[PDB]
Amino acid sequence: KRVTPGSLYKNWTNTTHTAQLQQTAVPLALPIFNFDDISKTLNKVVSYSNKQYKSLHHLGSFKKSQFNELFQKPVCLVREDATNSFLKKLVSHPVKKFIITGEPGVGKTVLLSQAHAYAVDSKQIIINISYPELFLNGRNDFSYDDDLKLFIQPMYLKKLIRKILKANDPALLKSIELSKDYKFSNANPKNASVKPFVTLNKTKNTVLDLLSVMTHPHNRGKLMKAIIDELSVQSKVPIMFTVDNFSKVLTTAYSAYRNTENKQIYSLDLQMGKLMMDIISGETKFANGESSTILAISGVDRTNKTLPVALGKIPVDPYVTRYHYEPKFVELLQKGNVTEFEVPKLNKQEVNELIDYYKQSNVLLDKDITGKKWENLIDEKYFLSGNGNPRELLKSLVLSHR
Amino acid sequence: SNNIKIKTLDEFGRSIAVGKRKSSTAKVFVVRGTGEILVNGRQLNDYFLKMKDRESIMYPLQVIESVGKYNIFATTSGGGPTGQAESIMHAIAKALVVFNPLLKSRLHKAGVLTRDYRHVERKK
Amino acid sequence: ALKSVPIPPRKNATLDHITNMIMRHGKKEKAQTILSRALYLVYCQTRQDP
Amino acid sequence: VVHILGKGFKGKEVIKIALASKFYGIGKTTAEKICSKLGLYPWMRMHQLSEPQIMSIASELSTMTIEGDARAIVKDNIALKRKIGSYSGMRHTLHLPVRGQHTRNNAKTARKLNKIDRR
RNA sequence: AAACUCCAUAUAUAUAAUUUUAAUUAUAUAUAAUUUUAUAUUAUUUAUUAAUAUAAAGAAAGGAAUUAAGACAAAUCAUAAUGAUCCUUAUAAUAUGGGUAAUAGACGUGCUAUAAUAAAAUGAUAAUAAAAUUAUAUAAAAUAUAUUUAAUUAUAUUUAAUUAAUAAUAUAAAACAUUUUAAUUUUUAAUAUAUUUUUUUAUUAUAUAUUAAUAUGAAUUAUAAUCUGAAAUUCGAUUAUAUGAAA
Ligand SMILES: Nc1ncnc2c1ncn2[C@@H]1O[C@H](COP(=O)(O)OP(=O)(O)OP(=O)(O)O)[C@@H](O)[C@H]1O
Ligand SMILES: [K+]
Ligand SMILES: [K+]
Ligand SMILES: [K+]
Ligand SMILES: [K+]
Ligand SMILES: [K+]
Ligand SMILES: [K+]
Ligand SMILES: [K+]
Ligand SMILES: [K+]
Ligand SMILES: [K+]
Ligand SMILES: [Mg+2]
Ligand SMILES: [Mg+2]
Ligand SMILES: [Mg+2]
Ligand SMILES: [Mg+2]
Ligand SMILES: [Mg+2]
Ligand SMILES: [Mg+2]
Ligand SMILES: [Mg+2]
Ligand SMILES: [Mg+2]
Ligand SMILES: [Mg+2]
Repeated sequence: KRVTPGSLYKNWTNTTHTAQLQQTAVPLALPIFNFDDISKTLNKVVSYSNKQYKSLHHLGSFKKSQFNELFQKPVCLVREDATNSFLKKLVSHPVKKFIITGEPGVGKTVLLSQAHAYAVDSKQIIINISYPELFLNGRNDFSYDDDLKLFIQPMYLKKLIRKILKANDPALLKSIELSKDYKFSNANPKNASVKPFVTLNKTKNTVLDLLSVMTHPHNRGKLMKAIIDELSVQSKVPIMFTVDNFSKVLTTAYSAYRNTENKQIYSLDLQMGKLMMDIISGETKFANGESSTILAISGVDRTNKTLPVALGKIPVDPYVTRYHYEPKFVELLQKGNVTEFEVPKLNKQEVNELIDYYKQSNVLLDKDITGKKWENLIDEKYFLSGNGNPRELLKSLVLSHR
Repeated sequence: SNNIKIKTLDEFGRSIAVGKRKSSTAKVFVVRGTGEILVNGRQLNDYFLKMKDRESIMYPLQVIESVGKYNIFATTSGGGPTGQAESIMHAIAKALVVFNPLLKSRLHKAGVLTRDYRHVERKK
Repeated sequence: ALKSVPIPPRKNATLDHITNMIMRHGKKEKAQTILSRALYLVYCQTRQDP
Repeated sequence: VVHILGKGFKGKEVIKIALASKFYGIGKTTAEKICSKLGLYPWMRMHQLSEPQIMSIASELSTMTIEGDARAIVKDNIALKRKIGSYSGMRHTLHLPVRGQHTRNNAKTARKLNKIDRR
């Protein structure tokens, strides 16, 4: 075939994401991220711990187009105005419902990854929805459940449930004994033809057993409702529910799915949409008081009046067409008392630290190291990045060969 | 007599110059600062998507090695991204001469004080 | 201080020549993106200055 | 290969696109309605379909005017033009453009396809 | 003749009670370059010089028009006008319909296309223009239908503002970002797996044909509806569903 086992056949964005190009990167020894000792890592570039990397890879915290392949493992600058400020509010605020905003490429996803790293350290169960477009684009199966009166998506739910199991500590999941008895249809290819159903008795089985139930696609919606109910009734372990690229949900009210009348299906008629908005609105209350809900927008999505109105940044305009203003989402967001945290741009001292790390990583071109004064480089790269934009900073250093 | 009056900083320490390229025009306000730039009230990376356009704006400050010594408030209208970015470049160079008239020769030698005359020509 | 500093170069002559040879229809931004992305892939496999 | 009403389809083909490609009388809008009616998700592919679902597509396709029936309607409308002696009917008989196109040049496609027994 | 000019460009003054706002502008007048100077080198008719570089000053880099002679007895009697010659119940005048749109071959000039350095979607506190047009008008917003939550596109209903640096035609487009893309088993799916998770790896299924026409291409054609007009048959434009040729 034209494609060999190691040939780079994908496009550039997928090749950089998937071609394992970090293997040639130089190993550097950086401090480890620990919010309990932030005083020693504030305003310094840190790597994550081995326990944090395993969890964040299973959650989808690291994404393509983040120049992660430049370094052995993804790294983050512990910032005072973004990382330390946000994590302190998360530990102190009583509501603990946040939506992270800011200009495209400002570092909203990295901040969410730092909140996931904090949760891993602080013995919390993280439920992350990295790419909500996957359950709204109409590229996986859907089915209507009569008992739930919702459109369930078995293919997507199978992937999501495994992520919740592989990304979270088994010990935490095992601690949560079940509160009710559950029965599902057995799809385990070993005893499916011997045991018609698999029963999970209360006080004996745990939420770890519930996350390992192999059921038929038509009964997988009832398995997702049990998992969420069990995690929302227990008060032992805090639950951190996160959704990256939440702007996609706010701006795509109607999924690509069509019902039997060729009518597009409202996103809140999908179980994923209903479940997501039940946790955000407060309908699904978590017994533990350290449970949080951190949402993040993305600049790849279109903008409209939905989010600004929900956040109180602009007045409500009733004559705005529904395609640019969804009043039902505004009601849900304001019922949950979601608060905004705008990620600030980098200051010149933070740019200095990042460029000093890049120099030690050997990612800087020879035109920025030889014959150029260090102070000139920092001033030039702070100007060419829009006065702080981390993504424009990296592009000016590694993706500007002019 | 002559028609030239010495240029001086205004009441707020700002040097105001105008520049033109193609159909674009730019009026910049240069003051001593720390390298903050605003284009039509928007961040530089927002208004100008092309890094080559951003590099053109920075070039006059790079010639006098004063990229982190001034705050620029640039207002531009007409033409496209290239005309506006280079019109701002031309206007910053003309506004920097007030802060130190001894650097005019270096600015002229770099070519940032020369108004680019090229414009769309109706075919003849 | 400036009298002994050479005026910084506006552009790289070689890269500008290569870019214009790639470019067609005046789409310089696409041409610069292709070259920059290609040179980024060279660095990530050789770990030297592309 | 998935066979629906004789037509053969490669497994990877998207159902809504394949139906509007191999079946005469079914276009993009009509194909989407068939998939919506049968509960097939927008970008489902042929290899995913089960035999019960393949039979459901054939049933819905057999309750529509497609293939011969649709082609016969066009052949009978063209024949009626010739029967009444209208100017348009003569153009179909002479293998000439029927919609006002000039014939001093071009008119090659009308010469190959315009006919009373139009394909 | 060239120049002197005019335009563009740079600058100055004047004008605007800076809500006709673009003062980053408008348009009147004036100034500026056919640039200037210093030094070294190489040539010279060697001097008070050219070619060169170097340094300095400068915003300075582009255009138009600008008339005399002759030729092809080159085009035009179909823009209008003249002589000669011919018609004068017709070679003049009016009306209805038809033709100028015919179709074997050939030629000129264009448009669209034959896919991945390129096509398609989407981008609302709305990325970024210029030059024009509107009293024999330009038509906003809204509503209704196609038609679906909405948007988009088309038309209808209604006719706001403006006869204009004011309102309208009109939120420029490409760009850029995301998604998608046949040929392509380079895919997709089912299980398991991962410290690549929008993803990796493993095992199964995912077609056959195939130098070839697809989810490229949009010719041809069916049906329905709409726009202008008194009238759309020969012979107009647009939309929807279906058709989907050559390349
Ligand atoms: N604190 C940080 N330390 C190091 N790199 C950072 C930091 N914050 C952001 N970056 C880098 O900046 C770029 C953009 O980061 P990120 O993807 O988090 O931005 P974003 O605002 O979420 O982007 P989008 O709007 O596309 O969703 C990446 O290359 C990322 O690695
Ligand atoms: K068809
Ligand atoms: K004709
Ligand atoms: K021809
Ligand atoms: K004004
Ligand atoms: K006629
Ligand atoms: K194409
Ligand atoms: K415009
Ligand atoms: K074809
Ligand atoms: K007609
Ligand atoms: Mg992000
Ligand atoms: Mg003749
Ligand atoms: Mg003619
Ligand atoms: Mg705009
Ligand atoms: Mg309107
Ligand atoms: Mg726009
Ligand atoms: Mg576009
Ligand atoms: Mg097509
Ligand atoms: Mg062929």
